[PDB]
Amino acid sequence: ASEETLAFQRQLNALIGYDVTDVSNVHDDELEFTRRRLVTPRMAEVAGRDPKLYAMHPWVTSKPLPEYLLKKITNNCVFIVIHRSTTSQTIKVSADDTPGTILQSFFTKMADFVLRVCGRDEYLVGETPIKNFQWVRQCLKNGEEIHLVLDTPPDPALDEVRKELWDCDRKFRVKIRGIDIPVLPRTADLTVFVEANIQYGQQVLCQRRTSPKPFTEEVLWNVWLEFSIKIKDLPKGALLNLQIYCQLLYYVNLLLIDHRFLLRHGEYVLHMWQLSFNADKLTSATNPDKENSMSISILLDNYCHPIALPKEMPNQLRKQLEAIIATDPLNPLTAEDKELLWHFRYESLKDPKAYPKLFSSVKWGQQEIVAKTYQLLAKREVWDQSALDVGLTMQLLDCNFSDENVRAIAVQKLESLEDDDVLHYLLQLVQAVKFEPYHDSALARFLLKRGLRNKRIGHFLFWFLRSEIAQSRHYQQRFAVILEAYLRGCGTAMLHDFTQQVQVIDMLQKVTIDIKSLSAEKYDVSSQVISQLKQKLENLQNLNLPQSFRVPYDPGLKAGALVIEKCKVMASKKKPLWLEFKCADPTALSNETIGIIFKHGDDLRQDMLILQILRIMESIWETESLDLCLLPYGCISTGDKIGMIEIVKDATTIAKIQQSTVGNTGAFKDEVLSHWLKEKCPIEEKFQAAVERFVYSCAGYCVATFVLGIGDRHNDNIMISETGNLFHIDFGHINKERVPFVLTPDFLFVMGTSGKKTSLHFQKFQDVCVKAYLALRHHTNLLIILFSMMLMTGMPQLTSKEDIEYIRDALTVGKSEEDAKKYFLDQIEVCRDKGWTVQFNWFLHLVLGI
Ligand SMILES: O=c1cc(N2CCOCC2)oc2c(-c3ccccc3)cccc12
Repeated sequence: ASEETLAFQRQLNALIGYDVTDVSNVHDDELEFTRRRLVTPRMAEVAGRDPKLYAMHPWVTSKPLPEYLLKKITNNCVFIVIHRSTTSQTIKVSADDTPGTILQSFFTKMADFVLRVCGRDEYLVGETPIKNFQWVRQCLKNGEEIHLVLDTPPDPALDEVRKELWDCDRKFRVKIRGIDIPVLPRTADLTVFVEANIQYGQQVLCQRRTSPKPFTEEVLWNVWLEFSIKIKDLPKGALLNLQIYCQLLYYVNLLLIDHRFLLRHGEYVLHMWQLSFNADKLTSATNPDKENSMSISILLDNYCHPIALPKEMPNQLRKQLEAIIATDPLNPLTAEDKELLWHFRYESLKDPKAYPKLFSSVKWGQQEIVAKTYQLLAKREVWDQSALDVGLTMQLLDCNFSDENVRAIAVQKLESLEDDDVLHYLLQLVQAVKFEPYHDSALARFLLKRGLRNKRIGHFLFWFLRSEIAQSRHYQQRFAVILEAYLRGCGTAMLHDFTQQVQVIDMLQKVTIDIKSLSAEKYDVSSQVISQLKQKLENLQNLNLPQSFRVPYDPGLKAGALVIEKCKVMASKKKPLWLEFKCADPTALSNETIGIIFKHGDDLRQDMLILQILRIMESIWETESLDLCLLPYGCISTGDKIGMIEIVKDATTIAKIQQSTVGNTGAFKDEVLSHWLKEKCPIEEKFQAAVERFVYSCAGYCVATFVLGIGDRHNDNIMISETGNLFHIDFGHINKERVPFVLTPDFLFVMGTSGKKTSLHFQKFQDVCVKAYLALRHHTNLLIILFSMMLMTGMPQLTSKEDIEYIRDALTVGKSEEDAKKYFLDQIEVCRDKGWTVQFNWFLHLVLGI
């Protein structure tokens, strides 16, 4: 109430990018209600987290040491280098030593502090073997030395937190007064009607319409729509989905039972959303644009105040039930399916992998059945004792499930995840909040909790939520609330860092878009815009631009001043900015700059989402002991059609390589690529390792790009580094010739296949591909749900079942390893037939605008 907290709220909203306090666009107090109930889990988390380990955010894994890593360590002994002001000595110890033992034994080698990584804010502290430290492992895989500088621990005082019924059997019914819209489309003579639906888990319980009338600024009806489902049957989380067809054009939703288990009555003037299926169609939020959006007026039974108060087998038949429990996640169920599935509730409760199927066979539209379902969840021994399955858990948090308890059990198994895992899945869990029927939920609380309990998670949770608040008006309110609750308990240091980051970004957002303004339809990096570019950075770098700030996609990296010289404007289409900074950390064991790219034009949430499935993929290969050398570079969506991207050093586009050894034409030489790498690394040893890198990097992207359904793209959207690593890029948007994945002649060439014959490295390729293509099939269900969620919360279009199903054909579900093994190796053949065919077509399409 004072001026203190008042100003505090002011800045909080500036970091969120939305005024959470705002109450102009709401028909109830669910938001504020949610802000208050979060205050508890927040404070409860702040108090329970050790200030020390928290301030140092140790990054560890309790997973085994992979086969490819176990291969490098020589008899439980690793070499590390410790630094201290010019002084540098190497000490080899067992991979099982504790960071304390590394110090205790240190003091007794040469005649209070902590071991940090040189150039990064990464501390190796805690009761864990040095082998369980991600950094340590990263160095091993890349075959790099482990240089650590001994300095003083960060004062855990910098993370200080500031001062703090079922008897109304009457049928349900709702009256539609009329829809209103200030202006209508040019093409007149239209017909429209209101379709009122009783939704739940995306399935329709009941449906009613109105008499189709001509389309005009005002279209009254004053018609009562009486449904069938009794008020006693309305389940918590049911939505009254009101829609309008002309084709569906506008839609709006409203929870029938509020956050207090009360019914909904009274008059309502809901401002609808327009349609350009997907997460947005499910939002309870109303459209803020009240001066241009279509509105609708309704009325709910002005009754009293109802309150939904809180609560042997024929062997052969079995074989039938099982055939369902073993059915892929995409194949729907039939009448008999659910009926047969339901009847044997307790028998289907013995196998976890059946829950998704079982719970979707429930008639939530019947109060009786719901009550029984909960009786089932009473004895969850079989579930609570089951081993966590992220795949399965996810399946319960999608659009198909709107029941609190059901979803709550999924969230309940997530609690079992260690910080390392929470980070692999963070993006998808954050996107899953969109399927929650209320703003306050088990999942919303779980993200808050885990964010406040670890700085890394908290860091990415900030950015992920922030991207949705800045771009999504459908969910920003709910997300603005979840963020606030996080910024109110992350500490004063993090609160400060986020400020520096937001500041730097906002200042670079202006340039990025102000520079693109000059020439857009014709890529011509003017000689004047070059001087005008460096010049703008000059104004910013004056004293308003934060000297130092953490790189959003790589929190451990601290960026300093801008190396204005190396900064430029890429001669691309959307004219992105190529910036470079110095590493703010003076203990950095190098001088290399930090490259960051700012682009406008492409939706960077897609790239974000895509790069994340990749991380998961690499992780999956880790379990099956495999390394494909993917390079999922950092990418963060910051706002509408804009964000940053990590810059991979010593890397070039595969097209530019052909456009230099040949020219700006479509004639592609097969030996060009190899000639490039050879002259890049004269040292035979490097070239010998660079060629093998390609073999793996190339294979790795071929499988991932295929399963994801994005293997067919131009040559310019693909890169290779001077170390031989090939990696795809720019995932903005993605009768004729087609190809499964890019495996051009110049690639095969570098593998030995100078023509259409087998080779040494080439055989290694096919061996690794198939090998990785199988490692992913073991996680078919996990990929299905991910690919499925990604399309519902990452694609502007109204993706359908046909869209998701592709993932099922790519993974060849229902087949044996043999059939699948050959299937993949044949796709590799489809590429051997096209050769340069496809690439040449992409050249005619993009370059020649044909
Ligand atoms: O999204 C993108 C990611 C990248 N990357 C990935 C990380 O390392 C640096 C290159 O590069 C892009 C380029 C580009 C810049 C310089 C040279 C060639 C191409 C043009 C347009 C979009 C992207």
